[PDB]
Parts: sequence; structure tokens; C-alpha cells
Amino acid sequence: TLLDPLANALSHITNSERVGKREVYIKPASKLIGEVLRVMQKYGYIGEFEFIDDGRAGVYRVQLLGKINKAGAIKPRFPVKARDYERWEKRFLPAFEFGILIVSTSQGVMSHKEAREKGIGGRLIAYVY
Amino acid sequence: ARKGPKRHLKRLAAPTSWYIERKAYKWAVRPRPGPHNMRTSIPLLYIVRDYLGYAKTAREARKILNEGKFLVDGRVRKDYKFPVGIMDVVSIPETGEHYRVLPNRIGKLILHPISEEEANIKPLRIRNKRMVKGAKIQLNFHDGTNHLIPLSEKDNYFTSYTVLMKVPEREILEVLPFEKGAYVFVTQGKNVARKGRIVEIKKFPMGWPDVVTIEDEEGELFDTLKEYAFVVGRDKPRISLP
Amino acid sequence: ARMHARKRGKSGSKRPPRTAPPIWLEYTVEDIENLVVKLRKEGYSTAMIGTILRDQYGIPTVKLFRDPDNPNRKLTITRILEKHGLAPEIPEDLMFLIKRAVNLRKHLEQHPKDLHSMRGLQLIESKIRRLVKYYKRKGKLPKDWRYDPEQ
Amino acid sequence: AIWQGRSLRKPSGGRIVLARKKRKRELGREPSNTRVAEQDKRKIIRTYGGNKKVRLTAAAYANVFDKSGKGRKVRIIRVIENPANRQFARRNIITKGAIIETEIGKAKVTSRPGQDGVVNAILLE
Amino acid sequence: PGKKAPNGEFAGRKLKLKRKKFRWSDIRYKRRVLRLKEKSDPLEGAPQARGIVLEKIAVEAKQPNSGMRKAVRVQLIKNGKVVTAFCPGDGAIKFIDEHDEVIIEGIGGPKGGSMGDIPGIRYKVVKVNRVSLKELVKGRKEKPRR
Amino acid sequence: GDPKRQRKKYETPPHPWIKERLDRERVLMDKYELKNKKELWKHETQLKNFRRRARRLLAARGKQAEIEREQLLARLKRLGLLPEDAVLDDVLSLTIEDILERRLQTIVYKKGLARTMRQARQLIVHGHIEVNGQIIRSPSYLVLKEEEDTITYARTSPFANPQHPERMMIEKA
Amino acid sequence: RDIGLRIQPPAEKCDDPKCPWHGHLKIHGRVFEGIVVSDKPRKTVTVERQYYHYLKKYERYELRRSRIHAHNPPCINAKVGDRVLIAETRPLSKTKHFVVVAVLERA
RNA sequence: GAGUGGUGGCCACUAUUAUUGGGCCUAAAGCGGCCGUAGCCGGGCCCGUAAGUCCCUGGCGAAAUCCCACGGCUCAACCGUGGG
RNA sequence: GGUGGGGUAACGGCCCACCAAGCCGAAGAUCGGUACGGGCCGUGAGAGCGGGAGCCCGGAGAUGGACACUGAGACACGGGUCC
Ligand SMILES: [Mg+2]
Ligand SMILES: [Mg+2]
Ligand SMILES: [Mg+2]
Ligand SMILES: [Mg+2]
Ligand SMILES: [Mg+2]
Ligand SMILES: [Mg+2]
Ligand SMILES: [Mg+2]
Ligand SMILES: [Mg+2]
Ligand SMILES: [Mg+2]
Ligand SMILES: [Mg+2]
Ligand SMILES: [Mg+2]
Ligand SMILES: [Mg+2]
Ligand SMILES: [Mg+2]
Ligand SMILES: [Zn+2]
Repeated sequence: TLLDPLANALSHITNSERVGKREVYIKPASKLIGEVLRVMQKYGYIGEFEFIDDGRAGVYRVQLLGKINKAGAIKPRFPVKARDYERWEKRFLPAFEFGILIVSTSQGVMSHKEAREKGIGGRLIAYVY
Repeated sequence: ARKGPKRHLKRLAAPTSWYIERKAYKWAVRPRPGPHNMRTSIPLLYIVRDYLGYAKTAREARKILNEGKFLVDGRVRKDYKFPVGIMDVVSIPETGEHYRVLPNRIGKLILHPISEEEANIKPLRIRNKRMVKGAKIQLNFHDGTNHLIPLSEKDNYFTSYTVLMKVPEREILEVLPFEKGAYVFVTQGKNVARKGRIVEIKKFPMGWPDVVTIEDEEGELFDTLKEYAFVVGRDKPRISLP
Repeated sequence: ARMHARKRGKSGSKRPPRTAPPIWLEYTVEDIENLVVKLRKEGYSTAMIGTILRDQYGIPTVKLFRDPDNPNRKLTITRILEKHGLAPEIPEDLMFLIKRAVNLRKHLEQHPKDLHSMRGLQLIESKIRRLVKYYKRKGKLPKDWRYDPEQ
Repeated sequence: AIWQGRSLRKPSGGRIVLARKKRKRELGREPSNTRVAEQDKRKIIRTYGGNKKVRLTAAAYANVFDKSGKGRKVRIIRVIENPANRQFARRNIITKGAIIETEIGKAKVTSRPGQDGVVNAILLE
Repeated sequence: PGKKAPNGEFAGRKLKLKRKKFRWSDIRYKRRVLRLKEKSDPLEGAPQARGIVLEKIAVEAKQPNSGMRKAVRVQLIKNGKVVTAFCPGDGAIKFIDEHDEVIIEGIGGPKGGSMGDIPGIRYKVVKVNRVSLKELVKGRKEKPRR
Repeated sequence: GDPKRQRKKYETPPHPWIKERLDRERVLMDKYELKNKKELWKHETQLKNFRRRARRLLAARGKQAEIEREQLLARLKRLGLLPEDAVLDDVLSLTIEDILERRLQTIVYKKGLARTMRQARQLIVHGHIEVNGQIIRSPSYLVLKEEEDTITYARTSPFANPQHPERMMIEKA
Repeated sequence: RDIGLRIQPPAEKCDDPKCPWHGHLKIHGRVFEGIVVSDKPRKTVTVERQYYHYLKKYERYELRRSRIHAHNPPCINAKVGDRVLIAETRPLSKTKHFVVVAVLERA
């Protein structure tokens, strides 16, 4: 059965971008997916996106620009301290400032660069580069 | 210690507050029971030989002590195992010099030169207080010494207060209360040797120790245990501090 | 997929997204409640009452009206029946499964060698046990309530 | 002799292999069965740290106290009953909590004769 | 086969149990923990041993090689077992006499066993009557007591 | 546990017979007149350690990291291996030849106190060279920049006389 | 009455000398909170507490449970299934070293 | 190179124990098939709590051993004063 | 496990008398095997894997098995008794 709406969205996006699709639909929507999409758009990985209301949990419509190498979810959601971001970067990213890790902190969802600037930790949930 | 008390002490296991070379020899002087505890005192032999340097070997250090050349709190000490601790006064009258024993910024014991007039007073922290037969009050100080007061003045003394005692006569001349605005000097912990004024006091349930907050000269606030705060004045120190 | 047969049928209803009842619907809330009570007294199941209301009276699902007494929730057939004391004592699907199991057992007494039908009985009883566990958890059944075919 | 160190059985029922000899500081001593007699008899035990205990083996008198706070020294007749052991009363063994009869009535023992060397009781109404 | 399991955040016990369970299929780990070599080693874990010569023999090489390899039977002093030891060198067998004492060690094949075209021989002779055999073969020294 | 055991201060090659490495090391050994390979390897290890400290401090931040960074730079330019205005990155461009130029033997040769490297080694070992008023007999000692100019013949040596037959031959070069 | 915990005392009284509220027993040390899983013996309960242990190699957690035997005063009289608060005391039997001081949520 | 060889043991080689990070059609390896208990993994929104989790700060985790700078034995190995 | 005692420097099934049926266990009890524990040490880019004689801190022993006298402290390596 369905277990993780967030992983499905990222796998769908990375599958679609490899065949040159221009837009996608994320079928089960949620607040967390909206936050992740906002963070991804801030760094220029995607275009505009919108929320479409059916009687069910809602749908997200996303425009793609062909600027993504890979995007994925991190399971399990490891906790990370405010000065331990480098080893996770080496584990998931190809260069010393290439791409972003997405972290859920008690001040919201943000990239790991902003979190390191604020000096806080949290839980890793996704990577995009 | 399979069958009884220990009598020896290796150099490598010596207390960490001494100024000693831990690999030069095998043995160290095991201190005698006395005024302070192990963590806040040092044997007199190391003061005579290693700190001041008046003697080169232990044998000629003992000859100096047996002639009564050293005074600790105004009393002649001949035992080379005698422990000397915090807030003590070391006097050499033949050379006319005086020192006070104080912890360092990193927790080690050092000798701080003082004036001759200041050498006659010693501050004592009231560590405990109890009733004794004949209905009198006994005060137990931080260095293990005791004093007696009548039942009339039972409300002038409480634990954590400081008493300025004139030595060696042991006569009280001043009481410094523990309250907001008092001047304190830290004796142990991470914030050792910092000094300042009391701002706040906090308490906890089920026997956990209580904590105090102190503001220093520069205006910074730091916390420490209440029992590590040593009152030394009302709003200015009454004794010389480094 | 299906619970046991692992097929992937997709047939079902496709409800359009709407909030308010349509303009052409003219029944009020009280008329609908009276109709539901009448149909229940005729002896229909909860699923059948809605089917009749949709087919004959032109009423799409009654879950388009707010509950007049509790504004925080919408109206359902079971809630309407509870407001009048006509609600079933045992949840309907559990009752239907138990009824199917009883009929099949007396068939297997005269046909002890019908092994393919017996597996259907085992699957039915597995479903019954799942449902009874769920209903015990939510408090819809007494904690001592038990399923015994010998009853 | 009498060893009071630890049990040789785990709470789960498994056995324990002893890993050292018995230390002198873990030993007990023979119980003192204080009897009723015509004349009192006591001894002195040298104990750990060089302390002392006074052990009473035969008792003839008792101290009986009333609710008013006054006490009298009277002699013991016999032991009526003793909840500690089923056959102490027959053998006239005095322990804490025993019921004794005196020349002024029944009384209940409140002291430990084997540890204190005296017998103290409260009068029963 | 699906994804490797378990991957859950709170599934540590099962993961550790699985790893411990399948580690026993590793033959190197099993022999070390159960100490199987120490149970059957005639040398009892020593790197060298001392023994007494019983007789001289010769062993044929395996196919497709040809030749006779000179060896001796040695009875070990420490436990009385009898093993076979190879005598390296050209004409080295002429320096061995029955009832001499020798020092033997491993021959140095794969997995601490035999080597080359003479399986069944696991040891070689190093000293004869407290004199190095290599010297005797080269010269530079004479065998004591004749 | 186990008590401390003193460890070697140099590292040996991972494979003993590699043609290119053998050629390069042979060239170095011939040029600088070292006794054996291990001596050379010793200096190599020194170089590596410096680099391993620079790599670790580039990817670090905090209060202790800055202290260690400035200490490393000060130590490196005290030895005369870096100019006075170098930065951390310049550490990663040092070579093995840079360290070998700081040996006492090489410096004695370059200053003109000897005609050959081997003669410089002999002069050092027999005790004819004084550094800042002190006699040192280790040809591999690394010379600090602050004391480089105070290197001469020992004031008690036979060579501390311009009329000595061997010194006049040295000056002839 | 207060014994240093800053909680409400029980409603009624008892005569047990081993009661911290009404007897002579003293409490000092750790204070734990748990669930009663057994009350068969007289004046004795078994309390279970759950926690997580972190496995460093596998960077994951596992669940562990701790069981403690505690004295049950008559004035409180806890039963199976409810949350209790326990405090450390002097040894009372071979296995009992805690006493129940409060029932937080009756079953 | 004052050393250099032989024998046995542990780590690496080895992603041949795999959390990072392995495999199971034909090469070693999917139970003959299914039902289900514990365990593990579990759909969307709103309100509360603060156990897990993150940040700040008190009390601890002896010395020796490890890393860095400076200082003493000719430099070093070694030893002392400070920072980790 | 409870109730009442004894004994101890001191709390305690540590040991007794009486009343109950409890306590541990597939999240591995019980039993068997092998080992003194730690600070640390060897190896590896790291994650890890292997060892824990020598120096420091803690434990235990004095041919094997039992038991006492003196003392603040021992059931005592250069003190005592039995097999
Ligand atoms: Mg060891
Ligand atoms: Mg291999
Ligand atoms: Mg493979
Ligand atoms: Mg199959
Ligand atoms: Mg098959
Ligand atoms: Mg969810
Ligand atoms: Mg929390
Ligand atoms: Mg340390
Ligand atoms: Mg020097
Ligand atoms: Mg130096
Ligand atoms: Mg040192
Ligand atoms: Mg071990
Ligand atoms: Mg040894
Ligand atoms: Zn009570």
C-alpha cells in the first residue's frame, strides 16, 4: 500500500525530467510537499506550481525547466546536529556546495545552508542537485 | 587496600591541583588528615621546597621546619605532611613575608603576596550549624574548625555566611551575609577564580543543589553552584584578590 | 489489490467536487429525514436507503447538508437513524458477513467433501475476525463479545 | 560459622558460584535465648571497631511503664505468649514483643534484651 | 527480490540479529571463534617443534612431475605424535641419521598447509642436532658427534 | 590495555619495486648525497604531515581552528619554507626539494664553506661547523631562517685560519 | 504534608510504618514514572518503563524495557494498568528498593 | 643496508559479511501454495501536549596515553608550561 | 512476597517461627563454553574489525579444602589449628 507520499513525488519528478516532460501532477498533496516545492523553487530548480482542489486530498501541478540532475528522499529521517552537515554532504552531494539538503527544523522546512547560518539542526528529509 | 588503609601515593595519581612534575620520580608525599580535603590542599613540604625554593632536598627542608620557621594561620607547624588549603595565610617572620593560598584560573593552587596587616584576618565560610549540650550553638566552618556562640545570637548566623576571624586568637570581628548584591569569589568548577556580585538564587526539589547567578565587572552573567560561591564583602572585597 | 485474490479491479463511483446542494434540488432537511425514517421502517439496509433516495427521489448523497444540531459535521444516514433510535445494534457489514457464514456452514454438513467451498468459509471468518478486532478497539462492541459459530 | 554475606540464589532461580573467601566482617553470632530465672546473668561482647554490646542471658527483673510516664522495677513471673516463635512461651524465652506477667499485671516487652541487656515493658490495661 | 530489509528507524534489533545470523556462513569467522584449528593441530599452536627421527622415506611427485622427494618420520617430544617432514636441499638426506633430533616448522603453502607437488607433507626440517641444515648443505660447518 | 610503544617517524613505500619511483628517488639520492633511503623517506613524511594539516584546517571552522591555522603558518615561515606574505593555500604547493634545501649539509655547501656535498657532510660530522655559537654534528638538522647567516667555521677548528692548505683549496672554487 | 516532591498527598491515612506519607520511611535518590504490570503479592507491584537505545554501528534505535519491584502502601493501593510514580529508598527486601508515592492516572 | 631472510598470528587486500555498501531466470541462493499472532512499516486536514528530536546553560567523565605552538637536554627521541 | 523476631558496625530471606502462591522466561530463562574489568593498544581514507602480559586505577590469591586468636583495621605471603 501507500506509505510515503513525499518519496513518490520526488521519484516521479526525477523520472519525468529524464524524458523531457514539461509539467507533472503530484496526486496526494500535503503541506510538507508544498514546503519542499517552495524551497525547491527558491533555488530555481522548478518553475511555478499550483494547488488544484478535488474532493480528495488535492493535487499539485508543477512546471519543469530541465535543471535537475537528481532528486530523492532520505529514509530514515536521520537527526543531525548544527555542526555535522559536512559528512552528509559528502554522502549525498557531488561537490562542496553542489545542491541542497532539505531539513525539517523546529522553525520550519529549509535548506541546510540556511539552517547552518541560523546555527540549528533538525531532521534530513530530501536531497536535490 | 585489601586488608587496611593505604599509606603510599604514586606520582601519577597525585591530585590534579598541585604544581608537581609527575614523571621525575616514583612516589609523592601522602598528606596527613587535617583541616581541608584532598582536592583543595597541598602538603607543606612542597611549599617549602618546590614553591618557594628555600630548600633543595627533603632532608634540609625538614631541618628548617623543625626550627619553627613557618607559621600557618599564626601557629607554628612542624609536620611536613600538614595540609595547607584555600584562604590560609603562610607567614615567614624571619624574612617578613606573607602569602595567601588561592586557586588559579585553571584550578591550581598559588601563593598571592599580601600585606602584613591583612595577614591577621582569615575568612571562614559557615558550612554547618547545630545545637550542642548546654543549649549552645556550634558553627562548623569550611576548613573543619569549630566555634561556639550563645543562644541569644542564633539569628545572626546562617549557613553560607562568611565570618572574618582574627588569628591565632580566633576572635570574631565581622559577619558578611549571603544575599543579593554581595561580593563573591568562585573556588571550584568551570568558572573558578572569577569574582563578582550575586544577582539571583534558584532552588530545586528532592535534594538537588541550588544555583546562583553572578555578574562580573564587565557586566557578564554566569551561573555556578551556591556552595562554590565564597562571600568576601558587602559591595567591595575586604581582602586582596588577584 | 483485492485482499485475498490479488486482482486489481477499479470500478467505483466518481463523485464530483461540490459543497452546496444543487439548485434544482427542492427537498428540505426535514423532508429527507422523514423519508429516511420511513424507508428504514419499511425494512431496508443503510446502503439500500441511499440507493433508493438517489434513484427514485433524485437526491444525491445526503452528505450535502450540515447537521442542524451539530454544526461541526455533515449529515449521514446512520446519524439520522441514531437521532431517532433506529440504528442497528451490530454494524451492518459484520452482520452480513456473519449471516453469510451461518448459511455456508449448514451446506458443509451435507457436503463434507466440498473442500473448495470450505476455503471460502475460512476467508470469510478471517474477515470477521479482522472486523471484530477493529470494532472492539473503537468501543462499538462490548469487550466480552465473542464470535462462536456453535452459537 | 554464621555467615550473613549474600544469597547463593539469583531471583530468577539460578545458582551463583562463590568468587571469594568469607570476610571476617560478615559473620554473625549465636542468638542469646534470654530465659526467666531467679538471678540475672549478662556478658559483654567486643565488637567491630572495638565497641561493646551487653548481652543478657538470664532475666529476673523488669522495668514496667504506665501511660502516666512512671516506672517501677518488678520481677518476672512467666511468659504468657510470644508471637515470634511457636514454642518460645513453653521454654520461657523473652524477646521483643513478648507478653509477660509480673506482680502488677501483664506487660509487653519493648526493648531488645540481646542488644541492650535490660528488659523494658509497657503495662497492658 | 524486493528492497533490502529491515530499513526502519526503530528496527535495530532485527538488523543486528540478521547480521549475526548470517556471519556464521563465513568459514574464516567460524573456525576462529570455535577454535577448530587448535583442536586438531599436532604442534599445539607453536611456530616450531622438536622431534626425534624414526625412519627415512621417499615420496613421489604428483602428475605431471617426476621425481622422488626425500622426507623423514618424526615423533614429537611434546605429545608423542608422529608426522612427516621434508628435507630441503640437494643431497641433504645424507646428513640425517636415525635417532637424531630435529627442529621442524611449517612448509609454507596456501592456507598454512602443503605446497607444490608434494601434498600430504606440511613441515620441513630446519636444524639437525642443534646445527642449521642449510649450513651443512652448503658446507661451512660439520655435523657434531660424527 | 597496553602501555605506550614508541613508533617509527617515517613511512615505507607501498610497493618496493616500481620503476618510476625508483628512478625519481635515485635522482634525488644522487643529487643531495644521502646515506640511505630511509633518511629520504623521513623528509617525505614531514612534507606529508604539513599537507595533512592544511587539508584538515581548510574544511574547519570555530575558535581553535583559527589558532591552529595561524600557528601552522607562523611555524612554516619561521623555517624559511614560505615568504612572509603567504596564505594557507600556498602550503599545498610545497615540494620535496623545498625541504631538502633546508638541511644543514646543503646550506653549508651553498654558502661556499665546502667544494662538494660530501665534503660538507664530513666537515659537519667531524665538528668544524658552528651555528649561532654552537657546534652541531647532525647533517640532517633543519636550519631556521633567523640563524642562517650566523653559520661559520668553529672558532677552534683548523679551518678557522685563512692560511690553512685545505681552506685555500676551498676558496679557489 | 510535604516530602519534597511537590505533589498531592493521598486522600486517606494508613498505619503502615513503611509509608512515606504517614510512617517513618524516607525517600532519597532517583524518581521514576511507569506502568504497573503485576500486583499479585501483598503490598508489592512490578513497574515497567520503556526507552530507546541507540546502536552506533547501524545508526538506528531499539526498544528496551526496565522492570522494578516496589512497595505498595495501603493508603494508595495501585492496581494493574495505571501510571505510578516511584522513589528510591533503603533496602526493604531482597528485590524491593522503591516505594509508590502517587498514582497519576487510574486505569 | 647494521641489518637482512624463514615459520606461525591479527588487520588491510575484500563491496569474500555489504548501516554507509553485496546478491538470489539461466552461475551458490524465493519456503510446493495460501491464511494469520507478536514484531517492523503505515493516507489527508484542525486543536492540545512536549516523551523522542534541535538550541542555550550549570555538575561530572583521575593521571598517564593522542594533536598543536613555545621553552630545556648539541637538534631529535625524551621532558616542562599552555591550548585542544 | 507478607507478619513477628534474632543477628550485625549497619539495611536486607542474612537466618528462624507462622500465613499465602508467588518469582524468571523465545525481547532467550536455565544450563554449557571461554575469559580478571577499564583507561588503552594494533590495523584501516573513514564506517569498522581484532587484542586487552609489562605503566595507572579497581578485583582476587598465597601447595588444595575448611576454621579461629590479637587488633582501629586480617580470618593475616616472610603469624596460629585440622584434613
Ligand atoms: Mg590487563
Ligand atoms: Mg585474500
Ligand atoms: Mg559477490
Ligand atoms: Mg515458490
Ligand atoms: Mg523452488
Ligand atoms: Mg500520515
Ligand atoms: Mg524532549
Ligand atoms: Mg585525562
Ligand atoms: Mg639547547
Ligand atoms: Mg625543540
Ligand atoms: Mg609531558
Ligand atoms: Mg576480556
Ligand atoms: Mg610480566
Ligand atoms: Zn499511607
